[PDB]
Amino acid sequence: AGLSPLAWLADIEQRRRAEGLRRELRVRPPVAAELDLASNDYLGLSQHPDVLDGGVEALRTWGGGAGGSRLVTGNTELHEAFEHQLASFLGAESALVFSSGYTANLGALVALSGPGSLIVSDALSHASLVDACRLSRARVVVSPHRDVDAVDAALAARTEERAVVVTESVFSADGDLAPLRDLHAVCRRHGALLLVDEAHGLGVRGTRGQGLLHEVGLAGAPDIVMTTTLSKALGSQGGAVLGPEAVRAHLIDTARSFIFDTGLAPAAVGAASAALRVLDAEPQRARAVLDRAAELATIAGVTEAPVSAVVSVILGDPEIAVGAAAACLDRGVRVGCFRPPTVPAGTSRLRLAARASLTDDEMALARQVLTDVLATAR
Amino acid sequence: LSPLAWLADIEQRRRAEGLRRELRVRPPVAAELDLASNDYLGLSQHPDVLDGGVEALRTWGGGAGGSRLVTGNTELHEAFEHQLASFLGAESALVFSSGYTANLGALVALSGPGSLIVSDALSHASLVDACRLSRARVVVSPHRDVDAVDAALAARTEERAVVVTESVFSADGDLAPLRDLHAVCRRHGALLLVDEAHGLGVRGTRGQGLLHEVGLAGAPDIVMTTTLSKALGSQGGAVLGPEAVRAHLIDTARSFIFDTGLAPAAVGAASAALRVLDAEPQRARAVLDRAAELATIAGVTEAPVSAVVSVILGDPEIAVGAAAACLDRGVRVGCFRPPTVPAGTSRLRLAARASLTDDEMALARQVLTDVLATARA
Repeated sequence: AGLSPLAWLADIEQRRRAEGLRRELRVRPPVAAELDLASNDYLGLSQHPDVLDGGVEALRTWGGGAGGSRLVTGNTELHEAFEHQLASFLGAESALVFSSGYTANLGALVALSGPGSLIVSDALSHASLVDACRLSRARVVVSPHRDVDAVDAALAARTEERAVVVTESVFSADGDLAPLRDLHAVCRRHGALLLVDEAHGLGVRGTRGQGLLHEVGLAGAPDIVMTTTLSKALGSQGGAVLGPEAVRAHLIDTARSFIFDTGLAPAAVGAASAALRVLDAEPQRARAVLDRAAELATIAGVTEAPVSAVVSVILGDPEIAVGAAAACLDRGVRVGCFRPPTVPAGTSRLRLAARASLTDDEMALARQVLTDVLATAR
Repeated sequence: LSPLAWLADIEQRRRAEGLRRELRVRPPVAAELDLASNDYLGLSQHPDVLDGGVEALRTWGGGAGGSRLVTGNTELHEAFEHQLASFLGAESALVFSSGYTANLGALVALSGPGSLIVSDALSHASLVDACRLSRARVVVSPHRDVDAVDAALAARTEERAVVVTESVFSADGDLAPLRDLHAVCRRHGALLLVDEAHGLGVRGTRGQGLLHEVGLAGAPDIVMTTTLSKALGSQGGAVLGPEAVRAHLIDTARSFIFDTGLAPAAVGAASAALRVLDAEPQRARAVLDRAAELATIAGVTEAPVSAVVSVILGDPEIAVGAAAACLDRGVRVGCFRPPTVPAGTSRLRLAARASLTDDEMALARQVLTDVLATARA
């Protein structure tokens, strides 16, 4: 009877189901029956033939895994060729790929802050960045959403020499845009570093999909470090940290989620290298995902044009919000559903994620389904 | 200029002390005999493993497309999880993007505030990071000290307690006293969490891990973590245990929910490797044999219990020189110095692989005998 030490998991499940928060998995078949407006495969590249070719060619050339840490034997010519390709596309001096976006965020923020330093964090930050702040062992100040003045005051009063301001370029919570130039003006005045996660800007912002930093003209600044994922626009798996040449050499030397991980599979690096090749050659994809989002905003009754791929549809009640998500699926459309604790109380919503590859008949099914489901929920 | 100019001062201090890491670049045709990778079964470049990855890539695409809690959970993910749990003798399995996020997700989600973690002093970095993230009260126990764990559990004020250890420790390659530890957890009502990244494919008569080997597979009070990137030649992590544990991690583990979920190519690769190991249990026995063979070469007196042989040189610069003299003669070996290993214990690491041939061993015998006899004069 080793029942006691795991019996508390049952009480947590009762309480989670009591508040209607218990998350479960659905299982997706290879040929999907239902239109997907819930993934973050923004450019449709996960199943593009070129992307299939890149992963397979890497896989046959290099194997199924890196074989070990990049600090021992896992660093291939493929890894460094992609790092050059990504950095050049993004306008950065250097790039370093991690096994995932989550470990890229842990690795970058922890190694550039650390004990005795200050981190200024946005209150709506992605969980990967909140965990990083906990792991850095730095002193952490959390500012109101996109409150540049709050950032200014926190930096001006710090006794710590080194400070990192952390933010998303395109926020995963709401899809709004970070005030990158203002935030950066505050950092340089205070000698602080600016860390920017462009997981939702890459492939989406910029006229050629190069991210919000590039778009606002901050790409390559000596005091800006960028993180991104390879699993959204670039259709693959992995994380990446980008910035000055010294940052890469620092992460190799001290970032714990880089040294003591096995490092990104070749097939994922090959896949993402092809996907970046397609984006570079078909930059209209970054514009189509923004266009489809706008149509999704109009459909959903959102009056202001979306600046990012994902549309938020504030239903305002959790059971109503979940109810709408379930009715869409039954009608052939898989949509995203955020309820507390993900969003504040009373702001339960659907997320409609645009993809560059959406066709006109698929949008008419989105018009048909979302209109009917939302008009009932309304 | 200001906020990153401090990195140059860190580069000066690190390089002056000879600890500065750099990344070397590997060609598709390796130039050297490789004794530093943890591809224990040689399955990363195996034809079936390559096929399983290519087939997963063509059927499903290059990535999962999102977190498994939204649209990334494929039939392939859940088929490999069933395949793995059956092989391991566990009730359930859940695969992560890496062994590192598996360790964060399982330990943090099963401890949390108001709980107690008893951690082994030689714990892997992914385990150290988890304790920092759990916000539990963390007691670090002396290495494999069952009595200290018992006393720590006996005096605690927290109702829920997790004793965390690796089955095969990454530091030294020794084995955890799992049967003794589990009796103590049972006496005090604690959960036993075991990271089997270096036991999978290595311990057990069929490579099923140390937990399986000692007869503790499937226990209601044992949670297991492992990686898919060592023996199974791929990418990913996995947490295994009772069904309620999988359901809990899906519901609360942040490094599961808010990561994108393992690429199909990695799952297909790993499912193919698990098939070859299942069909070739001799691959597990062979890595211990090759390790023993490497131990005799190196002058190590006790037979290895894991794949990687430690060769203690007690001098940092000597260890660095020995690895360089090995590399220059065509052999890649591991090189560890403080603060990575304890002070006074700078060493080489020689990782055995099931796919090592007797001719590669003859080159290791000649080069290691020559370098080591020079380094221990």
